[PDB]
Amino acid sequence: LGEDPKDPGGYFIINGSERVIVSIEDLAPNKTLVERDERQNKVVAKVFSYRHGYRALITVERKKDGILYVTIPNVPKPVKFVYVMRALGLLTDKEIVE
Amino acid sequence: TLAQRLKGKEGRFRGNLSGKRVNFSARTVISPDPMISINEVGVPLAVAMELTVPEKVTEFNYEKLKQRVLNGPEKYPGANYVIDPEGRRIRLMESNRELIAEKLDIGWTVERHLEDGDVVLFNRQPSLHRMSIMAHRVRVMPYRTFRLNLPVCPPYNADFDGDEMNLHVPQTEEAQAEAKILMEVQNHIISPRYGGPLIAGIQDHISGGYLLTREGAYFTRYEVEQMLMFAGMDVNELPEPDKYENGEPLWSGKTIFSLLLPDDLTIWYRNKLCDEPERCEALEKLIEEKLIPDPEEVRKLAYDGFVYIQNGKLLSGAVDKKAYGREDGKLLDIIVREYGVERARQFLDQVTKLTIWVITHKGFTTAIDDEDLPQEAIDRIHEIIREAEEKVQRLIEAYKRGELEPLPGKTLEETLESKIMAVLAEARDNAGKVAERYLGMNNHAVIMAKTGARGKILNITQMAAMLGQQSIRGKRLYRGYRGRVLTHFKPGDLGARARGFVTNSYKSGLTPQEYFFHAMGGREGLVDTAVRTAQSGYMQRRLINALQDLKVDYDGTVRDPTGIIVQFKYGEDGVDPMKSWQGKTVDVDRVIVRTLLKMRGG
Amino acid sequence: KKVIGSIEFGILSPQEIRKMSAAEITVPDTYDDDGYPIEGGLMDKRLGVIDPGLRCETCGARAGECPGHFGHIELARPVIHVGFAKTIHRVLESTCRECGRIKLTDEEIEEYMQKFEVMGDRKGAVDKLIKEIHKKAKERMVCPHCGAPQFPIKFERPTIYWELRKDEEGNEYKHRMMPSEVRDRLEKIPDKDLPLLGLHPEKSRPEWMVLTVLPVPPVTMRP
Amino acid sequence: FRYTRFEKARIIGARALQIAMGAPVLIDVPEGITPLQAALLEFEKGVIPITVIRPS
Amino acid sequence: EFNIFDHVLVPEHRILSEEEKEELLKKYRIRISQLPQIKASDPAVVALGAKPGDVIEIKRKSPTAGYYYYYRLVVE
Amino acid sequence: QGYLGEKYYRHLDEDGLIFPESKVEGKDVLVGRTSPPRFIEEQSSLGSM
Amino acid sequence: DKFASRHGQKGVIGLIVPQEDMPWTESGIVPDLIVNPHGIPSRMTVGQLIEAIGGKVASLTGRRVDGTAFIGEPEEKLRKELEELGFKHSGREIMYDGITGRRLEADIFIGVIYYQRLHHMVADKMHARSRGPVQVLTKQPTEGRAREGGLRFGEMERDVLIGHGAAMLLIERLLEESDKTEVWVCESCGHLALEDKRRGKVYCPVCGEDERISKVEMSYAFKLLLDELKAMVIRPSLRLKDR
Amino acid sequence: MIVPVRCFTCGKVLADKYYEFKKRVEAGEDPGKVLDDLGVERYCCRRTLLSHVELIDQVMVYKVY
Amino acid sequence: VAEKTIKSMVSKAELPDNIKEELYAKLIEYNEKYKLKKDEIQAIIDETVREYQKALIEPGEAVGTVAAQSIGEPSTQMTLNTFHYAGVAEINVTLGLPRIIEIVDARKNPSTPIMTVYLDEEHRYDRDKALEVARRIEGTTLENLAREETIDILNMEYVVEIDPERLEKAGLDMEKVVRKLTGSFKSAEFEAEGYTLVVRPKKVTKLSDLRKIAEKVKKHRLKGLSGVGKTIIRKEGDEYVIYTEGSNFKQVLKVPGVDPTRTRTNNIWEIAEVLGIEAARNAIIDEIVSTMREQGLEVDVRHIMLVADMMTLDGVIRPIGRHGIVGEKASVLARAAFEITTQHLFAAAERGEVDPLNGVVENVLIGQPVPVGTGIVKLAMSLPLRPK
Amino acid sequence: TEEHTHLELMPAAILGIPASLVPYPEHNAAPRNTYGAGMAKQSLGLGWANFRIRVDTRGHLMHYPQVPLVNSRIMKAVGFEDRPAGQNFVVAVLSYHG
Amino acid sequence: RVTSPLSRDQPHFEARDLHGTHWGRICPTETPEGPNCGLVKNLALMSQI
Ligand SMILES: [Mg+2]
Ligand SMILES: [Zn+2]
Ligand SMILES: [Zn+2]
Ligand SMILES: [Zn+2]
Ligand SMILES: [Zn+2]
Repeated sequence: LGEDPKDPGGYFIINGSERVIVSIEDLAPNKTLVERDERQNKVVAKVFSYRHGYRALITVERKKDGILYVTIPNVPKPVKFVYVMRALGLLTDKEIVE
Repeated sequence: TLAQRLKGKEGRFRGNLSGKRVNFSARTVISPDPMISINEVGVPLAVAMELTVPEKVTEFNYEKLKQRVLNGPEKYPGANYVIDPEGRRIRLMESNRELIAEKLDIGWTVERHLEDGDVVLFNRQPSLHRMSIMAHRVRVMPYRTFRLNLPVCPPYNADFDGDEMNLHVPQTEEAQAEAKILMEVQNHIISPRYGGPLIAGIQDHISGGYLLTREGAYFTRYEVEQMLMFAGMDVNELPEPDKYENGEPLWSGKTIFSLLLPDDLTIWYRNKLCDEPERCEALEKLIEEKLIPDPEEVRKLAYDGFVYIQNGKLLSGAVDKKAYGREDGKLLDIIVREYGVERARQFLDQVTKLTIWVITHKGFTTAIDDEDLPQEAIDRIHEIIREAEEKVQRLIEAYKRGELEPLPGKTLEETLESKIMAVLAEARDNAGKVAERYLGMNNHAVIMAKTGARGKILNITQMAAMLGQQSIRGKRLYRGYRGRVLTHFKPGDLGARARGFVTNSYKSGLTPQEYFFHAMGGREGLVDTAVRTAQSGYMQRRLINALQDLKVDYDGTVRDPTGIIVQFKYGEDGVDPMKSWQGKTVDVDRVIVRTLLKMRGG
Repeated sequence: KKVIGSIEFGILSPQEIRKMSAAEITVPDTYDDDGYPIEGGLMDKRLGVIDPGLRCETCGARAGECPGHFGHIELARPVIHVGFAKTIHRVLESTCRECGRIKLTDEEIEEYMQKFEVMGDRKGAVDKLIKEIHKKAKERMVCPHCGAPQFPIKFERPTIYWELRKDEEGNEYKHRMMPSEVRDRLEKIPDKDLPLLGLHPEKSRPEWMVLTVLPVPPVTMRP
Repeated sequence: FRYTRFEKARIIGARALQIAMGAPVLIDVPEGITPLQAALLEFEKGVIPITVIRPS
Repeated sequence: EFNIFDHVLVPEHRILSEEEKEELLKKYRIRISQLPQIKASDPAVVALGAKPGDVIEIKRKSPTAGYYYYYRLVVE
Repeated sequence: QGYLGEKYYRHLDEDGLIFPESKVEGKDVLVGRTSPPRFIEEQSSLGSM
Repeated sequence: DKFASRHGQKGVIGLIVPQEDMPWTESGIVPDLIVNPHGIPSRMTVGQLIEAIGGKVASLTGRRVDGTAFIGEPEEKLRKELEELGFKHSGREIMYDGITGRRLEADIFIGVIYYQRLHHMVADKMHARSRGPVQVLTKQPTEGRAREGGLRFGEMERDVLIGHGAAMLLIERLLEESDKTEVWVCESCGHLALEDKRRGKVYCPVCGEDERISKVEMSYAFKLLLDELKAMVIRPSLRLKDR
Repeated sequence: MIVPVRCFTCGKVLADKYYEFKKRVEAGEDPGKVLDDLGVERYCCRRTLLSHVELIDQVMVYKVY
Repeated sequence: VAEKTIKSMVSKAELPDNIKEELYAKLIEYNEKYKLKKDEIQAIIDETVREYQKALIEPGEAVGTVAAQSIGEPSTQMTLNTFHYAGVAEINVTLGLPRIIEIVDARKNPSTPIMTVYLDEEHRYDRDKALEVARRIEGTTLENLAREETIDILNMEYVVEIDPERLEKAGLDMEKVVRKLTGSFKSAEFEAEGYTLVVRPKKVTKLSDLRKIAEKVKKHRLKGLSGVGKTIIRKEGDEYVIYTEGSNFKQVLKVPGVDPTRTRTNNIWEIAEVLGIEAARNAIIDEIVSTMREQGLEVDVRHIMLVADMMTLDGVIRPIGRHGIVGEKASVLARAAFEITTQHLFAAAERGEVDPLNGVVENVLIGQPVPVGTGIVKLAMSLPLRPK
Repeated sequence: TEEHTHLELMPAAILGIPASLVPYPEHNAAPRNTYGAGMAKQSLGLGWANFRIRVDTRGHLMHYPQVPLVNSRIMKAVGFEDRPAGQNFVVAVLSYHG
Repeated sequence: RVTSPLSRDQPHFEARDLHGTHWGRICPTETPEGPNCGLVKNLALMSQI
């Protein structure tokens, strides 16, 4: 067929110029991370999450007054935790406990 | 749009207005030759016929340029474009030149190829300091590389592993005499950053010059006569007087070196090879009290580490990197401040070819046995590495049972790491002293290290001994798994062998934890080359563009563009830093001794 | 064979844009299409040559040695220039409306005439002097010549302007400022107030900052 | 009254441009020489006509 | 008890006289505004008799000339 | 119009292809291509008709 | 033509010396690549020197020496197989120079090193440009050899000529090899004039003068710098001066 | 890429003594004695018999002008 | 031959030579005693005047360009050094290339201040009296006199822990434990092992807000003067130096025992407010000199004294880029090609502004010879011009 | 001993595919290997048998390639000793005329 | 090859190092020089995905 057997293969021939995908290294989807301490504020915990496309940072930070920020993707404006955590699915303070 | 057309790191102040693309240039690779003078350059013969100067025939080159236009643009003395006084250029290529080689009508302007003598420039492109553009003096040789004399390669900061240098001819007759008078190589032999010489000797020129002035360098009659013809100089039949006829009528090594110096030098200084300061002292003591002794009797108590020249005759010494060199050499230094400049371009042109002759026909190989230590010296090393690891294992036990002995500044975790590295350092320095003491100064691997030409005394004892510890920006190696760097070590361990410390040479083989520890320390060196270069480039643009306005007026005053006086009597008046000596001024001390000697000696 | 001595900057008057320009462009069309690139508008309506056709504004002028020429657009609505907008805001909140004064006492008129010639050399020292004039004119609401005619509070961030005016007793409605309302106010400032700011009465009129006529760049700058 | 290095490189530059545009040469002849090198030889014998102005 | 002087960093200042202003001005052919302007703050000038609009001479030392003068002005 | 030159076409055959093993050098052509008019009526710059 | 080892000793062919002038050895050996001795105990490349003996042992014995990492052929077994095949234990041999011919009083090291040629060859680097095709918009040269263009002279190269003192050369390089244009400019308006051929007479639009008008000689990139400031509402009043 | 008909340092022909060499090394005989049995004396002749590829078989079969 | 003969031969000759030169030349001639007599004395002075006359700067030089290149070349070869220095006192003072940027750009903050403290003539040799000076300089709060916090049950709310040796090895004076009541709020009094148990026995004003007292007296304790960082003592030149941390000048100089006249500092903006501008001239000069010598490679101090005497040009020190000397007074076109911001800056001088000439970036922009270098000389020549 | 949990295979395969071309790579320095493993990716050499019937934009071919002498045992079992790249010179170490 | 998505120019001193998990998966030596110098890295010769 006009080849040599030592060629390993693994490359497309789109348009007549042999093109290869080079593997991009992710940062472990659907995990959770415990970020380090004492660069400007207290400890934070950043994460990534994507399904069918769009990926976004969803962090739960806290600085030295007990704000406990939560980050939203769209329209950033960092929101307090007990604003979001009450408004999401739980109303009773006993339910936040459990 | 307009704001992106005006600006944007390549807009129309820096990209196209104050920096433009040019004409009449070339760019190729470089390759050495130490046979041309210090201020010449090779030009390939293809590039020489595609760059042209304008010539404007007056009255006394009219016989020359009749021949340059009769010859066509093929044979190397030739022309390309002739110009009438109207302005209509006439290309020469097509089918006849005899009808253009008629009455040539004084006033025309002919463009001919470069010849031996036309001033060019040169460039390296990263253009850091003031001196990386320097007008050379074209010489034409057939191949495809720019050639370049070996001593002129610390200004350009180049080497010869396929780099790229670009020349560009200047054309108009006012812009050409500025290049020849103000920018030639010999005006730039000393540097304005520290005064010391910059264009000087390199790798072979130093370690060849040590083999000429060793005690025991006796050349025969044929070897003297051959090398004086090869190093340029022209002397008649006076190599005299055949100093040791015991075997055969053969000379010494000092008197072949004492033909290059002018006739009334007087210098005495101490250099790097001094291993016994007492036998220099004695020589010095006689000199200071009895200013002019006799060169025969007392002076044959000499050493090989005290240079002493009088009346252009080196009685006692040994030439190393204190007489040339990219850093301070005070024998090229005292020859540019006393005997013009044009003398010191032919001192450095005759030294260079004399020194490479003797290093060629005497051999300077370096095989594998030069790094070798005998058995009893190796067991001296291994008892050092054993007890130094045991001292580390004891100091961990003091921290583990609560016998902290703390330092005031650091915390207990940080005191432990502090103390350990000092022990490890000392261990590697103590074993470096063992090897240095043993192997003699007679192999061709310490000759390159004592004098100094691409060597240290670190990497010849980092090749038959330890390699020390292996750190990364001051910390000891800690990145890895949860409490263990590699997965071959029991966790919870702070021992020397288990946290980045190699113990084998580059001859006795690295085992795979030590080799993998060495790649960690090696990648830290390669990142900091490409990072640090980009920060210095932007930091230079601030300082040039803030300070490029300042001149020096005739009454000695540095002034801004608004007329506000910035500094009276330039630079704490008033001596040029290119010609001051080591911060100071007129140098009375050397002057007194020099003038007295000449007068008294006569 | 002269040389340039000095370059003096300023602002183009809209009167001078018409006299400099050779044509008005009214045809929103470039080529239409793939043949005969000639219009009565943006291409060579005696405006500039890029082709090998000798038709120019009566001056021959083939593409070698042809300076391009400027066109103009009679904009139907007044238009704020972008670069001045931070500094138009410095003018509007520091002037007494409907008359044209400066909201200062007679002491500072006679003092700051005299302070100009004392600091008449250095650039950095007179640049701080023009900020404090903006400071003192802000915190006043009573002018000596109009009896405090209900000064509104100006606004910015980024480009759209407003005012905080009261109508019945204390309302805080955000009346949007019109660009036609601004340029009518700027013409009422007399020329004597321009030395009190950093302006010049022959080279930089403030009412010329609002683009009533937009000039068109030449053909030789648009290949 | 010794010249500096900036004035010596301008006097040569102006004299090499006159020597190409006419301006008959002194005894400088032999056999072929570029007009810049004619200005160096005339400057060696100290017969330059051009003098400097010293602003003070 | 100490002052700003008697220190290895601060060179000593002194305020000139009326006849010395024109004598300094004709040697250097300058105008009075073309001099580098101490502010009326910064305690070196305040313990002397600082008047704005005056020339003040300093006597600083350099290790490569000896002693070296450097004239300045006073602006508020 | 747009002739590159002459005596650069000494290596082409009739149809426009270089017959192999010929010392092509410099700016010698490889395939002789004719293009079609390309807007006979766009400019009419006094001689293009 | 750049050669290199696989240890990292890159370099360029110095010259091309004939076979007759070669320092040769007390056998039929005439070396090819005479490497500089000042680079081995400065760059710490001891693997060069083990491989150079390992070529001489494995060429006389017959079998290609295994040389893999960490489990390969050891150091001491080579220098004994060389010592029993007829040569000195460290490579060193007696060598005669080819120009004059006498034993060099040292014992010159010699081996077999596998080099490899690289494609930074000189015929893909060398180019010269006298005067080529330029940009349409600026009349400046192009970029790349595939579009026939030269070098570019940044802001570094302007400052390395002011450090010398060159003011004549700095003009001649940057503008004479560029666009120069002659422009008619009015006097009392400061704005540019407008010529009009077929009817001679030149006139400044702004205030309509007839003869009081002059000529200013300036670059074209400065003339385009005026127009990008002229499109924006800035007026560049020129107030020219005699020489 | 057929064997070079000279050496590269020592001018001496070798291509006549390669196909006789290789047919006697695929019987198990040691090459240290085979190259000595022929006329190969130095080790500049011998580094270019003992390391070669003779890859002419693969390229030839493809058949294209 | 004697003193008078030389001194008055140098005094007469003096006028072309310099003042520094005079002292130097005399003190060596007199010193040398194998002595030369009369005629060679005149030969030495008439040779010394020729080298001074040879080594003056040529008028027209381009000082400002060769200052910026010879200070910006060694920053590319500005590699790492021995971060494992074998000292104790000086610790983590940001060695290297980021120091050179921090001294050129003004930057009010600068990281790692280390102020050198010298001792006077009565606290010079005394070992233990040097310790009590370090007591007075250091200063400690209550939060760093602990190691962690364990909560109590009801009202004690806090506890102090390991270790107590910060008051028995340095001597931070247990009499100050009694002193704690100074202007405080509640101030309970219970000292068993010398540490004060602080109860807060009240109500609705204080309910559970422990955190607001953590910024008051619990943190407001100042057990010693000059409320700044840590102190280390080194032996240098038979005097003890106290290389402390931080920078609190006008408080530190008013301490009984520090020699006030010699304490140099690693901060820039504070030495201008306290010691004056011309002291901050020498702060910039002496600091770049100490960085170059640590890396082996030398730069001449004519280039440093051109930058430092240009960065203090208007009585307050300026930065070098985009807010300082380039952004300060020049031609208005000179500010166009630097600080790519230009619609901020080029449209600012669109209003009422002229621009003459006489930069270096302008004459290159328009096609004129620049003023530096060879475009500074002016020729003149008459015209019979006979060949002869 | 009776303490371990696994056992390595051959450890001469830590490094990559163009870093297993350098013979004795445990004796050299570390930055010299990085240049050495960056030039096995650039040498000339006969790589494939189908260089004749192929249209690639620029190719190279070296007339007499040679299988190296002393090398790793990995490069026999990847194929490099069947399509090799480079020749075997015979060097000497001495300083010639400059 | 195994590349890593970051910025090529700004320094990442903690993302251009050589970590203990790279043993036997990523080659310690192969890294092209330039501004990258440790953002493109090659798989080892004994690994599996
Ligand atoms: Mg290079
Ligand atoms: Zn026109
Ligand atoms: Zn009013
Ligand atoms: Zn007019
Ligand atoms: Zn051979």
